Amino acid sequence: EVKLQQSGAELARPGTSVKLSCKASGYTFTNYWMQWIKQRPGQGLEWIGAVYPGDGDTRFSQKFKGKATLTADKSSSTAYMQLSSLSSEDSAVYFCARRRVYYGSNYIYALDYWGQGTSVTVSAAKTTAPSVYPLAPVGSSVTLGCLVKGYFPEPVTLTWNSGSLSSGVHTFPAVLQSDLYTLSSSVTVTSSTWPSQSITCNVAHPASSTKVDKKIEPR
Amino acid sequence: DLPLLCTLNKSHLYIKGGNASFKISFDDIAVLLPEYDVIIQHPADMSWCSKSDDQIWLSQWFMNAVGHDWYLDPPFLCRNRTKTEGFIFQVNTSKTGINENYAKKFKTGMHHLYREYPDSCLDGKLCLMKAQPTSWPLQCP
Amino acid sequence: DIVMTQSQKFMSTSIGDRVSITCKASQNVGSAVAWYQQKPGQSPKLLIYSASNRYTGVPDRFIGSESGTDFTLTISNMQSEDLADYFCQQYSSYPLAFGAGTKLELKRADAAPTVSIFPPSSEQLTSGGASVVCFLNNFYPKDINVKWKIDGSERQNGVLNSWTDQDSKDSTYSMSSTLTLTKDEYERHNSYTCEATHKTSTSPIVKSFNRN
Ligand SMILES: *[C@@H]1O[C@H](CO)[C@@H](O[C@@H]2O[C@H](CO)[C@@H](O)[C@H](O)[C@H]2NC(C)=O)[C@H](O)[C@H]1NC(C)=O
Ligand SMILES: *[C@@H]1O[C@H](CO)[C@@H](O)[C@H](O)[C@H]1NC(C)=O
Ligand SMILES: [Cl-]
Repeated sequence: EVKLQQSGAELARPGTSVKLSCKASGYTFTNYWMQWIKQRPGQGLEWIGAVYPGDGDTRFSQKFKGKATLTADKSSSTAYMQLSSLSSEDSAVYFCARRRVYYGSNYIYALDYWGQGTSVTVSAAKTTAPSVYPLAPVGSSVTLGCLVKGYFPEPVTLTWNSGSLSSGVHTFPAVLQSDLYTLSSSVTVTSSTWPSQSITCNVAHPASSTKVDKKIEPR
Repeated sequence: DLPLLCTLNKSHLYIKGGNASFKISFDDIAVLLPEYDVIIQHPADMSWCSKSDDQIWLSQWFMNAVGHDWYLDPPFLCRNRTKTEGFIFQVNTSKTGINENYAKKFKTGMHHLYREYPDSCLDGKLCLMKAQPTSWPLQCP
Repeated sequence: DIVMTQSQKFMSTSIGDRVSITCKASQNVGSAVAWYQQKPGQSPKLLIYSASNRYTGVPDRFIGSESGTDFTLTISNMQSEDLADYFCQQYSSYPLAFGAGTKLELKRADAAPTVSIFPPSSEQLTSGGASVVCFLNNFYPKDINVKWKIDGSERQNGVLNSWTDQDSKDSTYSMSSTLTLTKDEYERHNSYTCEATHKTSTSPIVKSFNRN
């Protein structure tokens, strides 16, 4: 069966380089050009370029010339993409996909198989545990919050009452700003639910090996 | 002496000349481009297309047989012999824009060359002829 | 290079409706056009190739069509599982080019956001930081604008915004807006306001507190 297996998540400092890999299985590696595509958070697909493993011939999008270096190792059936002089604009998910070498009209020349994607995050930060702040109100329902700031890298696992309070919860996607992440979550309950019953925000950050509980107390 | 021509299923076209044997394909894939490949403006420019005298000879014969004017007609393309992806030459047969006149000349040449030329280049559509090596089909003469 | 100009970045649809997504090639590419479907966190999947051919296992409801340089992807009857991103692509020649993409979202009744404001926590102030948080929850449609005002003056610097994707159950959207200052900068002002502009109201929804 045809499979394209990409290397794991990358964390890199600004101005450095990373080399992403895409290992092909179940087909003749040399009958295909390996394509590379970038996808920035919440944005579309952007074609980077392709490599032919037979002799390493390349094709690029004009924008990525001087940014991406494309190689392939026929022996290991692996294509590589090196991204140089890394900046914040390089933080994205990168996919590999295959496209058949042309041999008459009766093949599909679209990108039929794709890798699972590789995440690249550019930041000057070292592994940093988050600061977790309980947000108590300043009706029929009450909204409480939890603010998670100054951490790196992703992910953090945020739950309310160890996940027993799941309805009326909004956990927002983490945002990277000035090399560190911020994440926030709100929980809405009836006026009869809180503060009579205790509500605590739980935050786990495995990268820093930290687990923090913050009980929401009236101001 | 004269190269052998074959049509299978009234759509798959072939040509054989000595040790060289090609399949002739027509579709919208622009495999070669003047930015990347060898521009052919004189028959001698084809020395860069292959290390094989027979592949060069058959390509030049085909182009002469369809009435190509090496100097006045639009140039065509081939992959540089130093590349390993494979021998190939590409002619633009698009019946559109500035190429229309040449596409009609090519169509005429193909109708004279092949007994039943099954013309697949639609009016106004991108259509590129690619000639690639293939084993001479078993059902061919 | 050939460029693919895709129709609308966002389309509101109803389940069972006929939906059409269009793409325009900058030059003739014959029929060498593909359509891809992508769901969040997944790889894109090939739907259509050669402008109108359905790829392996693609259901009948996905119809690709062409007219010169105009390409169309039609979903004859949109199913719940069809809410996703769609991308056209030309593959006639290198460089390959993708359309900018179209996200199909679900139509539902308009809903005003529920707005909640939170002054900095005692713990954050102790550490020298001051974040003011505004949640704008369960609204529809997705377009919303949040303006931070400090003593009636608009503030742009130090704002961090985050948006949820369309909720799977109630089809609403939510947003979080965090204004971060130093404790010293925070103590130099009194009134903190987050104002939300949404089509459900002709006047902004205003949530405010005074530091003093
Ligand atoms: C076919 O490819 C070769 C490269 O393999 C081209 O030769 C090079 O030409 C440059 C000048 O443009 C020289 O500086 C290099 O030393 C050459 N390299 C080699 C390995 O010979 C050749 O010009 C190409 N043919 C055409 C017609 O473009
Ligand atoms: C052309 O001839 C050479 C030997 O002279 C041979 O290696 C090659 O395979 C021949 N071409 C084909 C397609 O048979
Ligand atoms: Cl269906």
